[PDB]
Amino acid sequence: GRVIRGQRKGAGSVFRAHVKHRKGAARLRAVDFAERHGYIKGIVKDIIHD
Amino acid sequence: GVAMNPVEHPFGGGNHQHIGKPSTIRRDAPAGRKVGLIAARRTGRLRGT
Amino acid sequence: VNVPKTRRTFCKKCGKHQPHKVTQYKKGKDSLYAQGKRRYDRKQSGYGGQTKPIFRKKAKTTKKIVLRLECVEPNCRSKRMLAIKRCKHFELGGDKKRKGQVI
RNA sequence: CUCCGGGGACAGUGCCAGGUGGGGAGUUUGACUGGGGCGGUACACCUGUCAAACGGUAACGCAGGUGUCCUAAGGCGAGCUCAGGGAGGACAGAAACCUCCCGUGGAGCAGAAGGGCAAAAGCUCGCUUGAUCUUGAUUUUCAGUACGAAUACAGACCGUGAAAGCGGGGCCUCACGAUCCUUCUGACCUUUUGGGUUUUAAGCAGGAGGUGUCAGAAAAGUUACCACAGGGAUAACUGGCUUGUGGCGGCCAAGCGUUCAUAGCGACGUCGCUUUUUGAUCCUUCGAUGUCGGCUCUUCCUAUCAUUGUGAAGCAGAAUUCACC
RNA sequence: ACGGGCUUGGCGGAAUCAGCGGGGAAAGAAGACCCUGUUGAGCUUGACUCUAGUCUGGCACGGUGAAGAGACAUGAUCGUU
RNA sequence: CGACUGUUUAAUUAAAACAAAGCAUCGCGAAGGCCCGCGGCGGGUGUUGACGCGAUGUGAUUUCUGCCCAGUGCUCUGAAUGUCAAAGUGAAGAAAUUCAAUGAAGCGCGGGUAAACGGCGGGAGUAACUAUGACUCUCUUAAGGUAGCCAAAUGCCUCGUCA
RNA sequence: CGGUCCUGACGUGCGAAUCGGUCGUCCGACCUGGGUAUAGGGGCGAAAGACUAAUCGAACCAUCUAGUAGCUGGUUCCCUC
RNA sequence: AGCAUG
RNA sequence: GAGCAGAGUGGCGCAGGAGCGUGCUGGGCCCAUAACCCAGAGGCGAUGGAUCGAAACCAUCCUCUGCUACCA
Ligand SMILES: COC(=O)C[C@@](O)(CCC(C)(C)O)C(=O)O[C@@H]1C(OC)=C[C@]23CCCN2CCc2cc4c(cc2[C@H]13)OCO4
Ligand SMILES: [Mg+2]
Ligand SMILES: [Mg+2]
Ligand SMILES: [Mg+2]
Ligand SMILES: [Mg+2]
Ligand SMILES: [Mg+2]
Ligand SMILES: [Mg+2]
Ligand SMILES: [Mg+2]
Ligand SMILES: [Mg+2]
Ligand SMILES: [Mg+2]
Ligand SMILES: [Mg+2]
Ligand SMILES: [Mg+2]
Ligand SMILES: [Mg+2]
Ligand SMILES: [Mg+2]
Ligand SMILES: [Mg+2]
Ligand SMILES: [Mg+2]
Ligand SMILES: [Mg+2]
Ligand SMILES: [Mg+2]
Ligand SMILES: [Mg+2]
Ligand SMILES: [Mg+2]
Ligand SMILES: [Mg+2]
Ligand SMILES: [Mg+2]
Ligand SMILES: [Mg+2]
Ligand SMILES: [Mg+2]
Ligand SMILES: [Mg+2]
Ligand SMILES: [Mg+2]
Ligand SMILES: [Mg+2]
Ligand SMILES: [Mg+2]
Ligand SMILES: [Mg+2]
Ligand SMILES: [Mg+2]
Ligand SMILES: [Mg+2]
Ligand SMILES: [Mg+2]
Ligand SMILES: [Mg+2]
Ligand SMILES: [Mg+2]
Ligand SMILES: [Mg+2]
Ligand SMILES: [Mg+2]
Ligand SMILES: [Mg+2]
Ligand SMILES: [Mg+2]
Ligand SMILES: [Mg+2]
Ligand SMILES: [Mg+2]
Ligand SMILES: [Mg+2]
Ligand SMILES: [Mg+2]
Ligand SMILES: [Mg+2]
Ligand SMILES: [Zn+2]
Repeated sequence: GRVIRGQRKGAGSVFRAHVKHRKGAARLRAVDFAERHGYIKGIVKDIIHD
Repeated sequence: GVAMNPVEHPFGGGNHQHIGKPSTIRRDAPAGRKVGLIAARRTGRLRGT
Repeated sequence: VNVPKTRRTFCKKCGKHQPHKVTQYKKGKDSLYAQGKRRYDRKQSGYGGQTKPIFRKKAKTTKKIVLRLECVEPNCRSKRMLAIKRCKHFELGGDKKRKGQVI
């Protein structure tokens, strides 16, 4: 037979995600001394839709 | 899959659109065969929790 | 058929007729170091699948019965193989069939 | 003295081993055949016939059988005679057992059929294992190859009978299987390799495990998406032979026809014609003869519906039937 | 086994024009239907033989200690596993 | 017949076929699920995290989704007799070798599951005119076709019977 | 942008798929240029076994290869027995 | 525990 | 047409040394009928053959039931 489409999806030729207009990867703050022991404050500036 | 051809899918083919074999495939099935309900513990409409 | 357990017949080592012990012959266990066995084993080892034919189409439902005759003489102990015609049922030392009896 | 945390001798990797594995690979998917397929086995064997009075001789010809069974249903010897029928005897009878008479087989001999058999080849007793070891020759199918089966001897060792003899399977015609591989049996057997001892292994001879497609490859389908080499050796359409079948027509005359076989019909039988029905065949056509209907258009046939000319009616007229050119 | 040619007859007269669709079993394409071949390919599965992958066991990488059940060097310490 | 819009065999088929929203299952909490790769601390989903990704069936709305776990699949627990490779352990033997015990997954054994693949009977008597026959007897299955619908694009008989 | 019907024209054509009238859609799952990614047992597919340079139920190019064919076709002067 | 009918 | 299944008490069925539930009949309990209880009677499709013996085995038939009768 022939390779099925669910099986073709692994190579990611035309099945890769469309990521040009994404605004970035949403991640928490990195671990450091300040947040490990005390705390720091940050200002919220924008709320975006990606 | 049933709308496809047998060369294209393990379900395609026949004079009627029917799967022709149990839809529950085992977990250890090779890629290209592992379609349908993947290692289903149960099937059908849920009745309760 | 029915065959008695004792028979008087020719003995090759003694050179004359002697009583014998009659038992049915049974095939021995296949050796692992026969020439054919180890040639076949080496041929099968590796890749390539089955290398010799395998018989599939049985036709016969009977096998020829072979008797093992042992000379009862203490210091001879000679043995022979005596083949009889193929039969479905075979027994050694069955009760003799008698006529003029009520069934 | 490991950058911080989190796991940790476990994930994991490398090599073997066991499962699973049409995801994928390779391949196979018998023959004969009144086309092929379904069916069947006429594929290996035996009996009667076909078969045309030596032998041989075909079809998916006719009627049947086989892949077994037997410690005796094998081998001797002895003694008896069977199927059936008749006449008698308490229960007892249509049929139980006893007695006499007739009884050429009309019974039986394991099985299908044919042949053969009466102080036996059958039935009953007694003893037994020639259904054992061995080299050759011949017959049957036949290529005068093999297997299978059989025949006549010869050499041992035996059984049986007083003995002559008989007997190395079944009264005869059937009842079965090569190479390679495995297994058992035999020898004060041969080799196991530079010598020797010992296990092992390989040789020689005889049995067994099997190929039924039976002179013996290891083998499931589908293709209406299909391909190639070919076949008129072989189907579907047309043409040809035939005419069961379909259609049409005769001869005979029991009866119908209120009387009256034949105005008109006409049973039981029997004789033909046509190829506008369907069958059977496979001669032409597979390097292609464009398949069913309808439309259009020409011609031909008569087995005459109407029309012209007639003959007969159970033809008064009208109408309707039968027949003729 | 439906001849243009052969046999027996009917018969036959140069060279041409416009149409026509009866026939040349007209042309095209070594029939695509059917059968044969010990020729194939696409596809399938309860065909035969394998196989990627996957599940599991052993060995090596592969160490440091403490307790439990043990074989051990008739109760017990000590050390081999 | 298909909800609609849309799509399709470029060159014989534009369709009732495909898709579609809606509906319903299945797997997976990242050392993961599905998949690619000859190969590596390789790669896609994934600049992702269950209101997600991946695998399927059906096919808008309304009204419903009947019974069957016997068959084949799928899946859940390993201690009763089971079976079961390699390695390792013990014993006999001059050794090759042989024997014995132990013994993983899988298969058996035991549950669950049909919006998994699929399946869903026959024969007789019987009401006070005939006729039907609610009713009864029986054999039988895993269950014996429920609600609906029909000579239908599904019915041989068949140009079924009535209008 | 597409391609229903006339099964019209043409069918050694204008054209190895064109022409006419009639047709479907025409704010969206819309039409389109250039750039870019996916390669042959592979891609890609709103799925027709469709498309992948006039080639697709496995493209094209060279080679193994003068592959095999129990099957079609052909096979070259004379006379004499 | 089973208990229909006129 | 070929293969194949099945004929058994009144009706539906089991099956080498004639029966089941139901039906039917007699008697019980009841005012009476059914239900309930106690008893009883009722017969291998046909033919031929293998067999000491068959309803069961083997052939031919008489019915009936189902499955195929494709490809052009
Ligand atoms: C271009 O189309 C063609 O070529 C036609 C064709 O395909 C069509 C028929 C078929 C598809 C079945 O083959 C074909 O094969 O015809 C064959 C032919 O060639 C013309 C000659 C034959 C033989 C002698 C007369 N007859 C003429 C028609 C014919 C009709 C048939 C038939 C066989 C034939 C053959 O069987 C059922 O009816
Ligand atoms: Mg399709
Ligand atoms: Mg497949
Ligand atoms: Mg190996
Ligand atoms: Mg394959
Ligand atoms: Mg092939
Ligand atoms: Mg053939
Ligand atoms: Mg003669
Ligand atoms: Mg005598
Ligand atoms: Mg002699
Ligand atoms: Mg005799
Ligand atoms: Mg050989
Ligand atoms: Mg040596
Ligand atoms: Mg030495
Ligand atoms: Mg088709
Ligand atoms: Mg011919
Ligand atoms: Mg014709
Ligand atoms: Mg006639
Ligand atoms: Mg009269
Ligand atoms: Mg002929
Ligand atoms: Mg032509
Ligand atoms: Mg013509
Ligand atoms: Mg006339
Ligand atoms: Mg013409
Ligand atoms: Mg040809
Ligand atoms: Mg061709
Ligand atoms: Mg041949
Ligand atoms: Mg298999
Ligand atoms: Mg639509
Ligand atoms: Mg098209
Ligand atoms: Mg579903
Ligand atoms: Mg349902
Ligand atoms: Mg189940
Ligand atoms: Mg109903
Ligand atoms: Mg079109
Ligand atoms: Mg046209
Ligand atoms: Mg023209
Ligand atoms: Mg790839
Ligand atoms: Mg598209
Ligand atoms: Mg198709
Ligand atoms: Mg290719
Ligand atoms: Mg060539
Ligand atoms: Mg040939
Ligand atoms: Zn001796």
